[PDB]
Amino acid sequence: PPTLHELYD
Amino acid sequence: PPTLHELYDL
Amino acid sequence: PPTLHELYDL
Amino acid sequence: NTIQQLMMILNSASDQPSENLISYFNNCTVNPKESILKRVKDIGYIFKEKFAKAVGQGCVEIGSQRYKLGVRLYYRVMESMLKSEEERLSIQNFSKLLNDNIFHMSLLACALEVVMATYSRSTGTDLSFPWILNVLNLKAFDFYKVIESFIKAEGNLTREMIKHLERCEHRIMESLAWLSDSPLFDLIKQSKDKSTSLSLFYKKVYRLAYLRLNTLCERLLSEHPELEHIIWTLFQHTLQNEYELMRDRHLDQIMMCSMYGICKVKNIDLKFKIIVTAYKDLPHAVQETFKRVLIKEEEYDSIIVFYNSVFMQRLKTNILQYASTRPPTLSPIPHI
Amino acid sequence: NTIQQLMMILNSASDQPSENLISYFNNCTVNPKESILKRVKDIGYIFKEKFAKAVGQGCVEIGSQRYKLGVRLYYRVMESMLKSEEERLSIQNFSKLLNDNIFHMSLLACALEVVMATYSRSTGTDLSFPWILNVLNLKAFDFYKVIESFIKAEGNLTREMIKHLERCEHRIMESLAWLSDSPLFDLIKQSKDRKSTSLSLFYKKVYRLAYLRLNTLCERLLSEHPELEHIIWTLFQHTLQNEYELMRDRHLDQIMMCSMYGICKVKNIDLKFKIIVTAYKDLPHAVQETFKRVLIKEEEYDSIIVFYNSVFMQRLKTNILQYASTRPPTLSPIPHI
Repeated sequence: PPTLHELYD
Repeated sequence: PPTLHELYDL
Repeated sequence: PPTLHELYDL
Repeated sequence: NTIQQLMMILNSASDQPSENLISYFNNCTVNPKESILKRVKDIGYIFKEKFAKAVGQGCVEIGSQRYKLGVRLYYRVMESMLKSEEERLSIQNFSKLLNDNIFHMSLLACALEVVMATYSRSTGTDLSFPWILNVLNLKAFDFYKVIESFIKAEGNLTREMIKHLERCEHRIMESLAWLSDSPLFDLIKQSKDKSTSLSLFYKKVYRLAYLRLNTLCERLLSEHPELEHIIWTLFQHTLQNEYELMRDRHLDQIMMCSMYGICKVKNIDLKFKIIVTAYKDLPHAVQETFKRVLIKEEEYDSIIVFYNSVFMQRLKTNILQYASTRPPTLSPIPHI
Repeated sequence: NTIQQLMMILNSASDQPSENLISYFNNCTVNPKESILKRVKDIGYIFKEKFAKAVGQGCVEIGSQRYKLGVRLYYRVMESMLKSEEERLSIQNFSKLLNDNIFHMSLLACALEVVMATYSRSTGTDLSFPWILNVLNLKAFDFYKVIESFIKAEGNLTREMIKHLERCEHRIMESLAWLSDSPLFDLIKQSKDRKSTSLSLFYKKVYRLAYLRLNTLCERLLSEHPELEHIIWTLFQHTLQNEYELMRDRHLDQIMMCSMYGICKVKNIDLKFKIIVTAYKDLPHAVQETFKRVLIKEEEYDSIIVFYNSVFMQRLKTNILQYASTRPPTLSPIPHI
């Protein structure tokens, strides 16, 4: 994945 | 259940 | 006077 | 069996140890009898005053009587546990156990819990778990040690009482035992720098953790059956090797972050909103568990902020291993 | 140092742990702060009620204030002790110690002892040692562990306070630590069946006390047989180390006198128990009950001669015969200072 971060909420 | 000896490291 | 570690087997 | 049957037994029971119990005390290398009698008396002072503070100043004598029922249950179960231990090992080797203030406080707290929870079902004020821990200055992890043995020792417990104590055990396993004041962390450190009790505890945590993971995976990841074992592997390694992430946090938070992390590296679309919505369906799940999660100091925020800032901080490189050419060796499934 | 100086310090002191103390707590792997605060509050319940039982129902508030002074001394000494421990080891490794209920109860009991003994000198009901042990459900052996460290930690104790705590220590070493309810026996068993720095420390203190008392009696009684002291010490020492069950619910001095008496018998030197016993009563804190009332079996008490003949000898007959043997055992080193 480009990022493991959750970009929501 | 385990023994009291086990639960108390005895 | 001994250390507290000695007195408490630590 | 019924509430009334147990309560009749306790109302008929003696306030003092039986001759059998006294026999056990007298066979110890260090005689615990006086410590045990005085501890019961002293805790009586504390209990009745804290009970009156909680329920009303006119309730001191009711509190005294409820304490007495607790003590009677404590002596009954103590004798039963000792009989069982002697039978199982074919010897009395009880001095270290019976002179352990923490064993006695945990057993008495468990007896008092059965009493408090039974009265708190009926009536005003709820004195059910964890109230008794604060009353007695007893840590959750210590209380945990006696629960299974207590259940086995008192054959007159109702199904509802047993279920309650099992619920208490689960709350301890999932969060209370992991608070910063918990003896658990010194036990982990002692082992990491060894403990049969540490092993037993972890075995029980793994089973609870896995069962909860399985329920979520069967609802969310039906299409991707391979994921559960991999998520379990991250989850289990995190509990074993990155236990500081559990400090002042909750088993289920680590669970949901493990689920999110693995799916993320496996190129599978599963946002937290979806996990969280399914989570609140778990038998005893509360929303606060994902809405209010410790980040740094006294700062709390959503499970997503915890995931993005703390969980991934610590485990980013560990998670990336799962998508690499050499994924970590998968953790065994806890049986039962 | 004066009583007033110490009591002024305590009256000005905080009821709560200092910032320094809280820092020590926060640096522990397991945070002990809530346990420590709650333990102080809970024991306050117990103390003030037992104080009123002992002194009169109208004295609850006085008991409460005396308890507060003890808690203040407890925090003062705890912080001093921790500062010392950190300095000496160059590290804080305080979690196991600070989460030990028995450490706190011993330290709190010792602080309360200083307070109780100070008020009990002046006015009355005597609440001096061992009253506080019974109040707190604390064993003598556990109390013992903090005494020397407590004295070091509080530079404002009077000479009288120090002497009193040292007397408490001696009473614990000579008998209280050897009662059947004493954790000492599980510590011994653990070591005999399998190590303990605390056990070694305690024994070395007991050996010094034992020897110094033995040396006094030998100077007075056996001056024309100077070789006997070292031999009697050897029996005495080996009995304490290897036949420790003889000490259970008994007194260091009974073992001392029986060792003297037994060696003299095997070395064919007179020394009647009457002579030993008459010299014994001249020891600083010696009491007649110690040789008049000695535990034999179960809860039967009789004279020291009866103990020697039916219990002591029964256990040590073979060992004593070795001292009149062609190859006696190696003699035990004399304790340092």
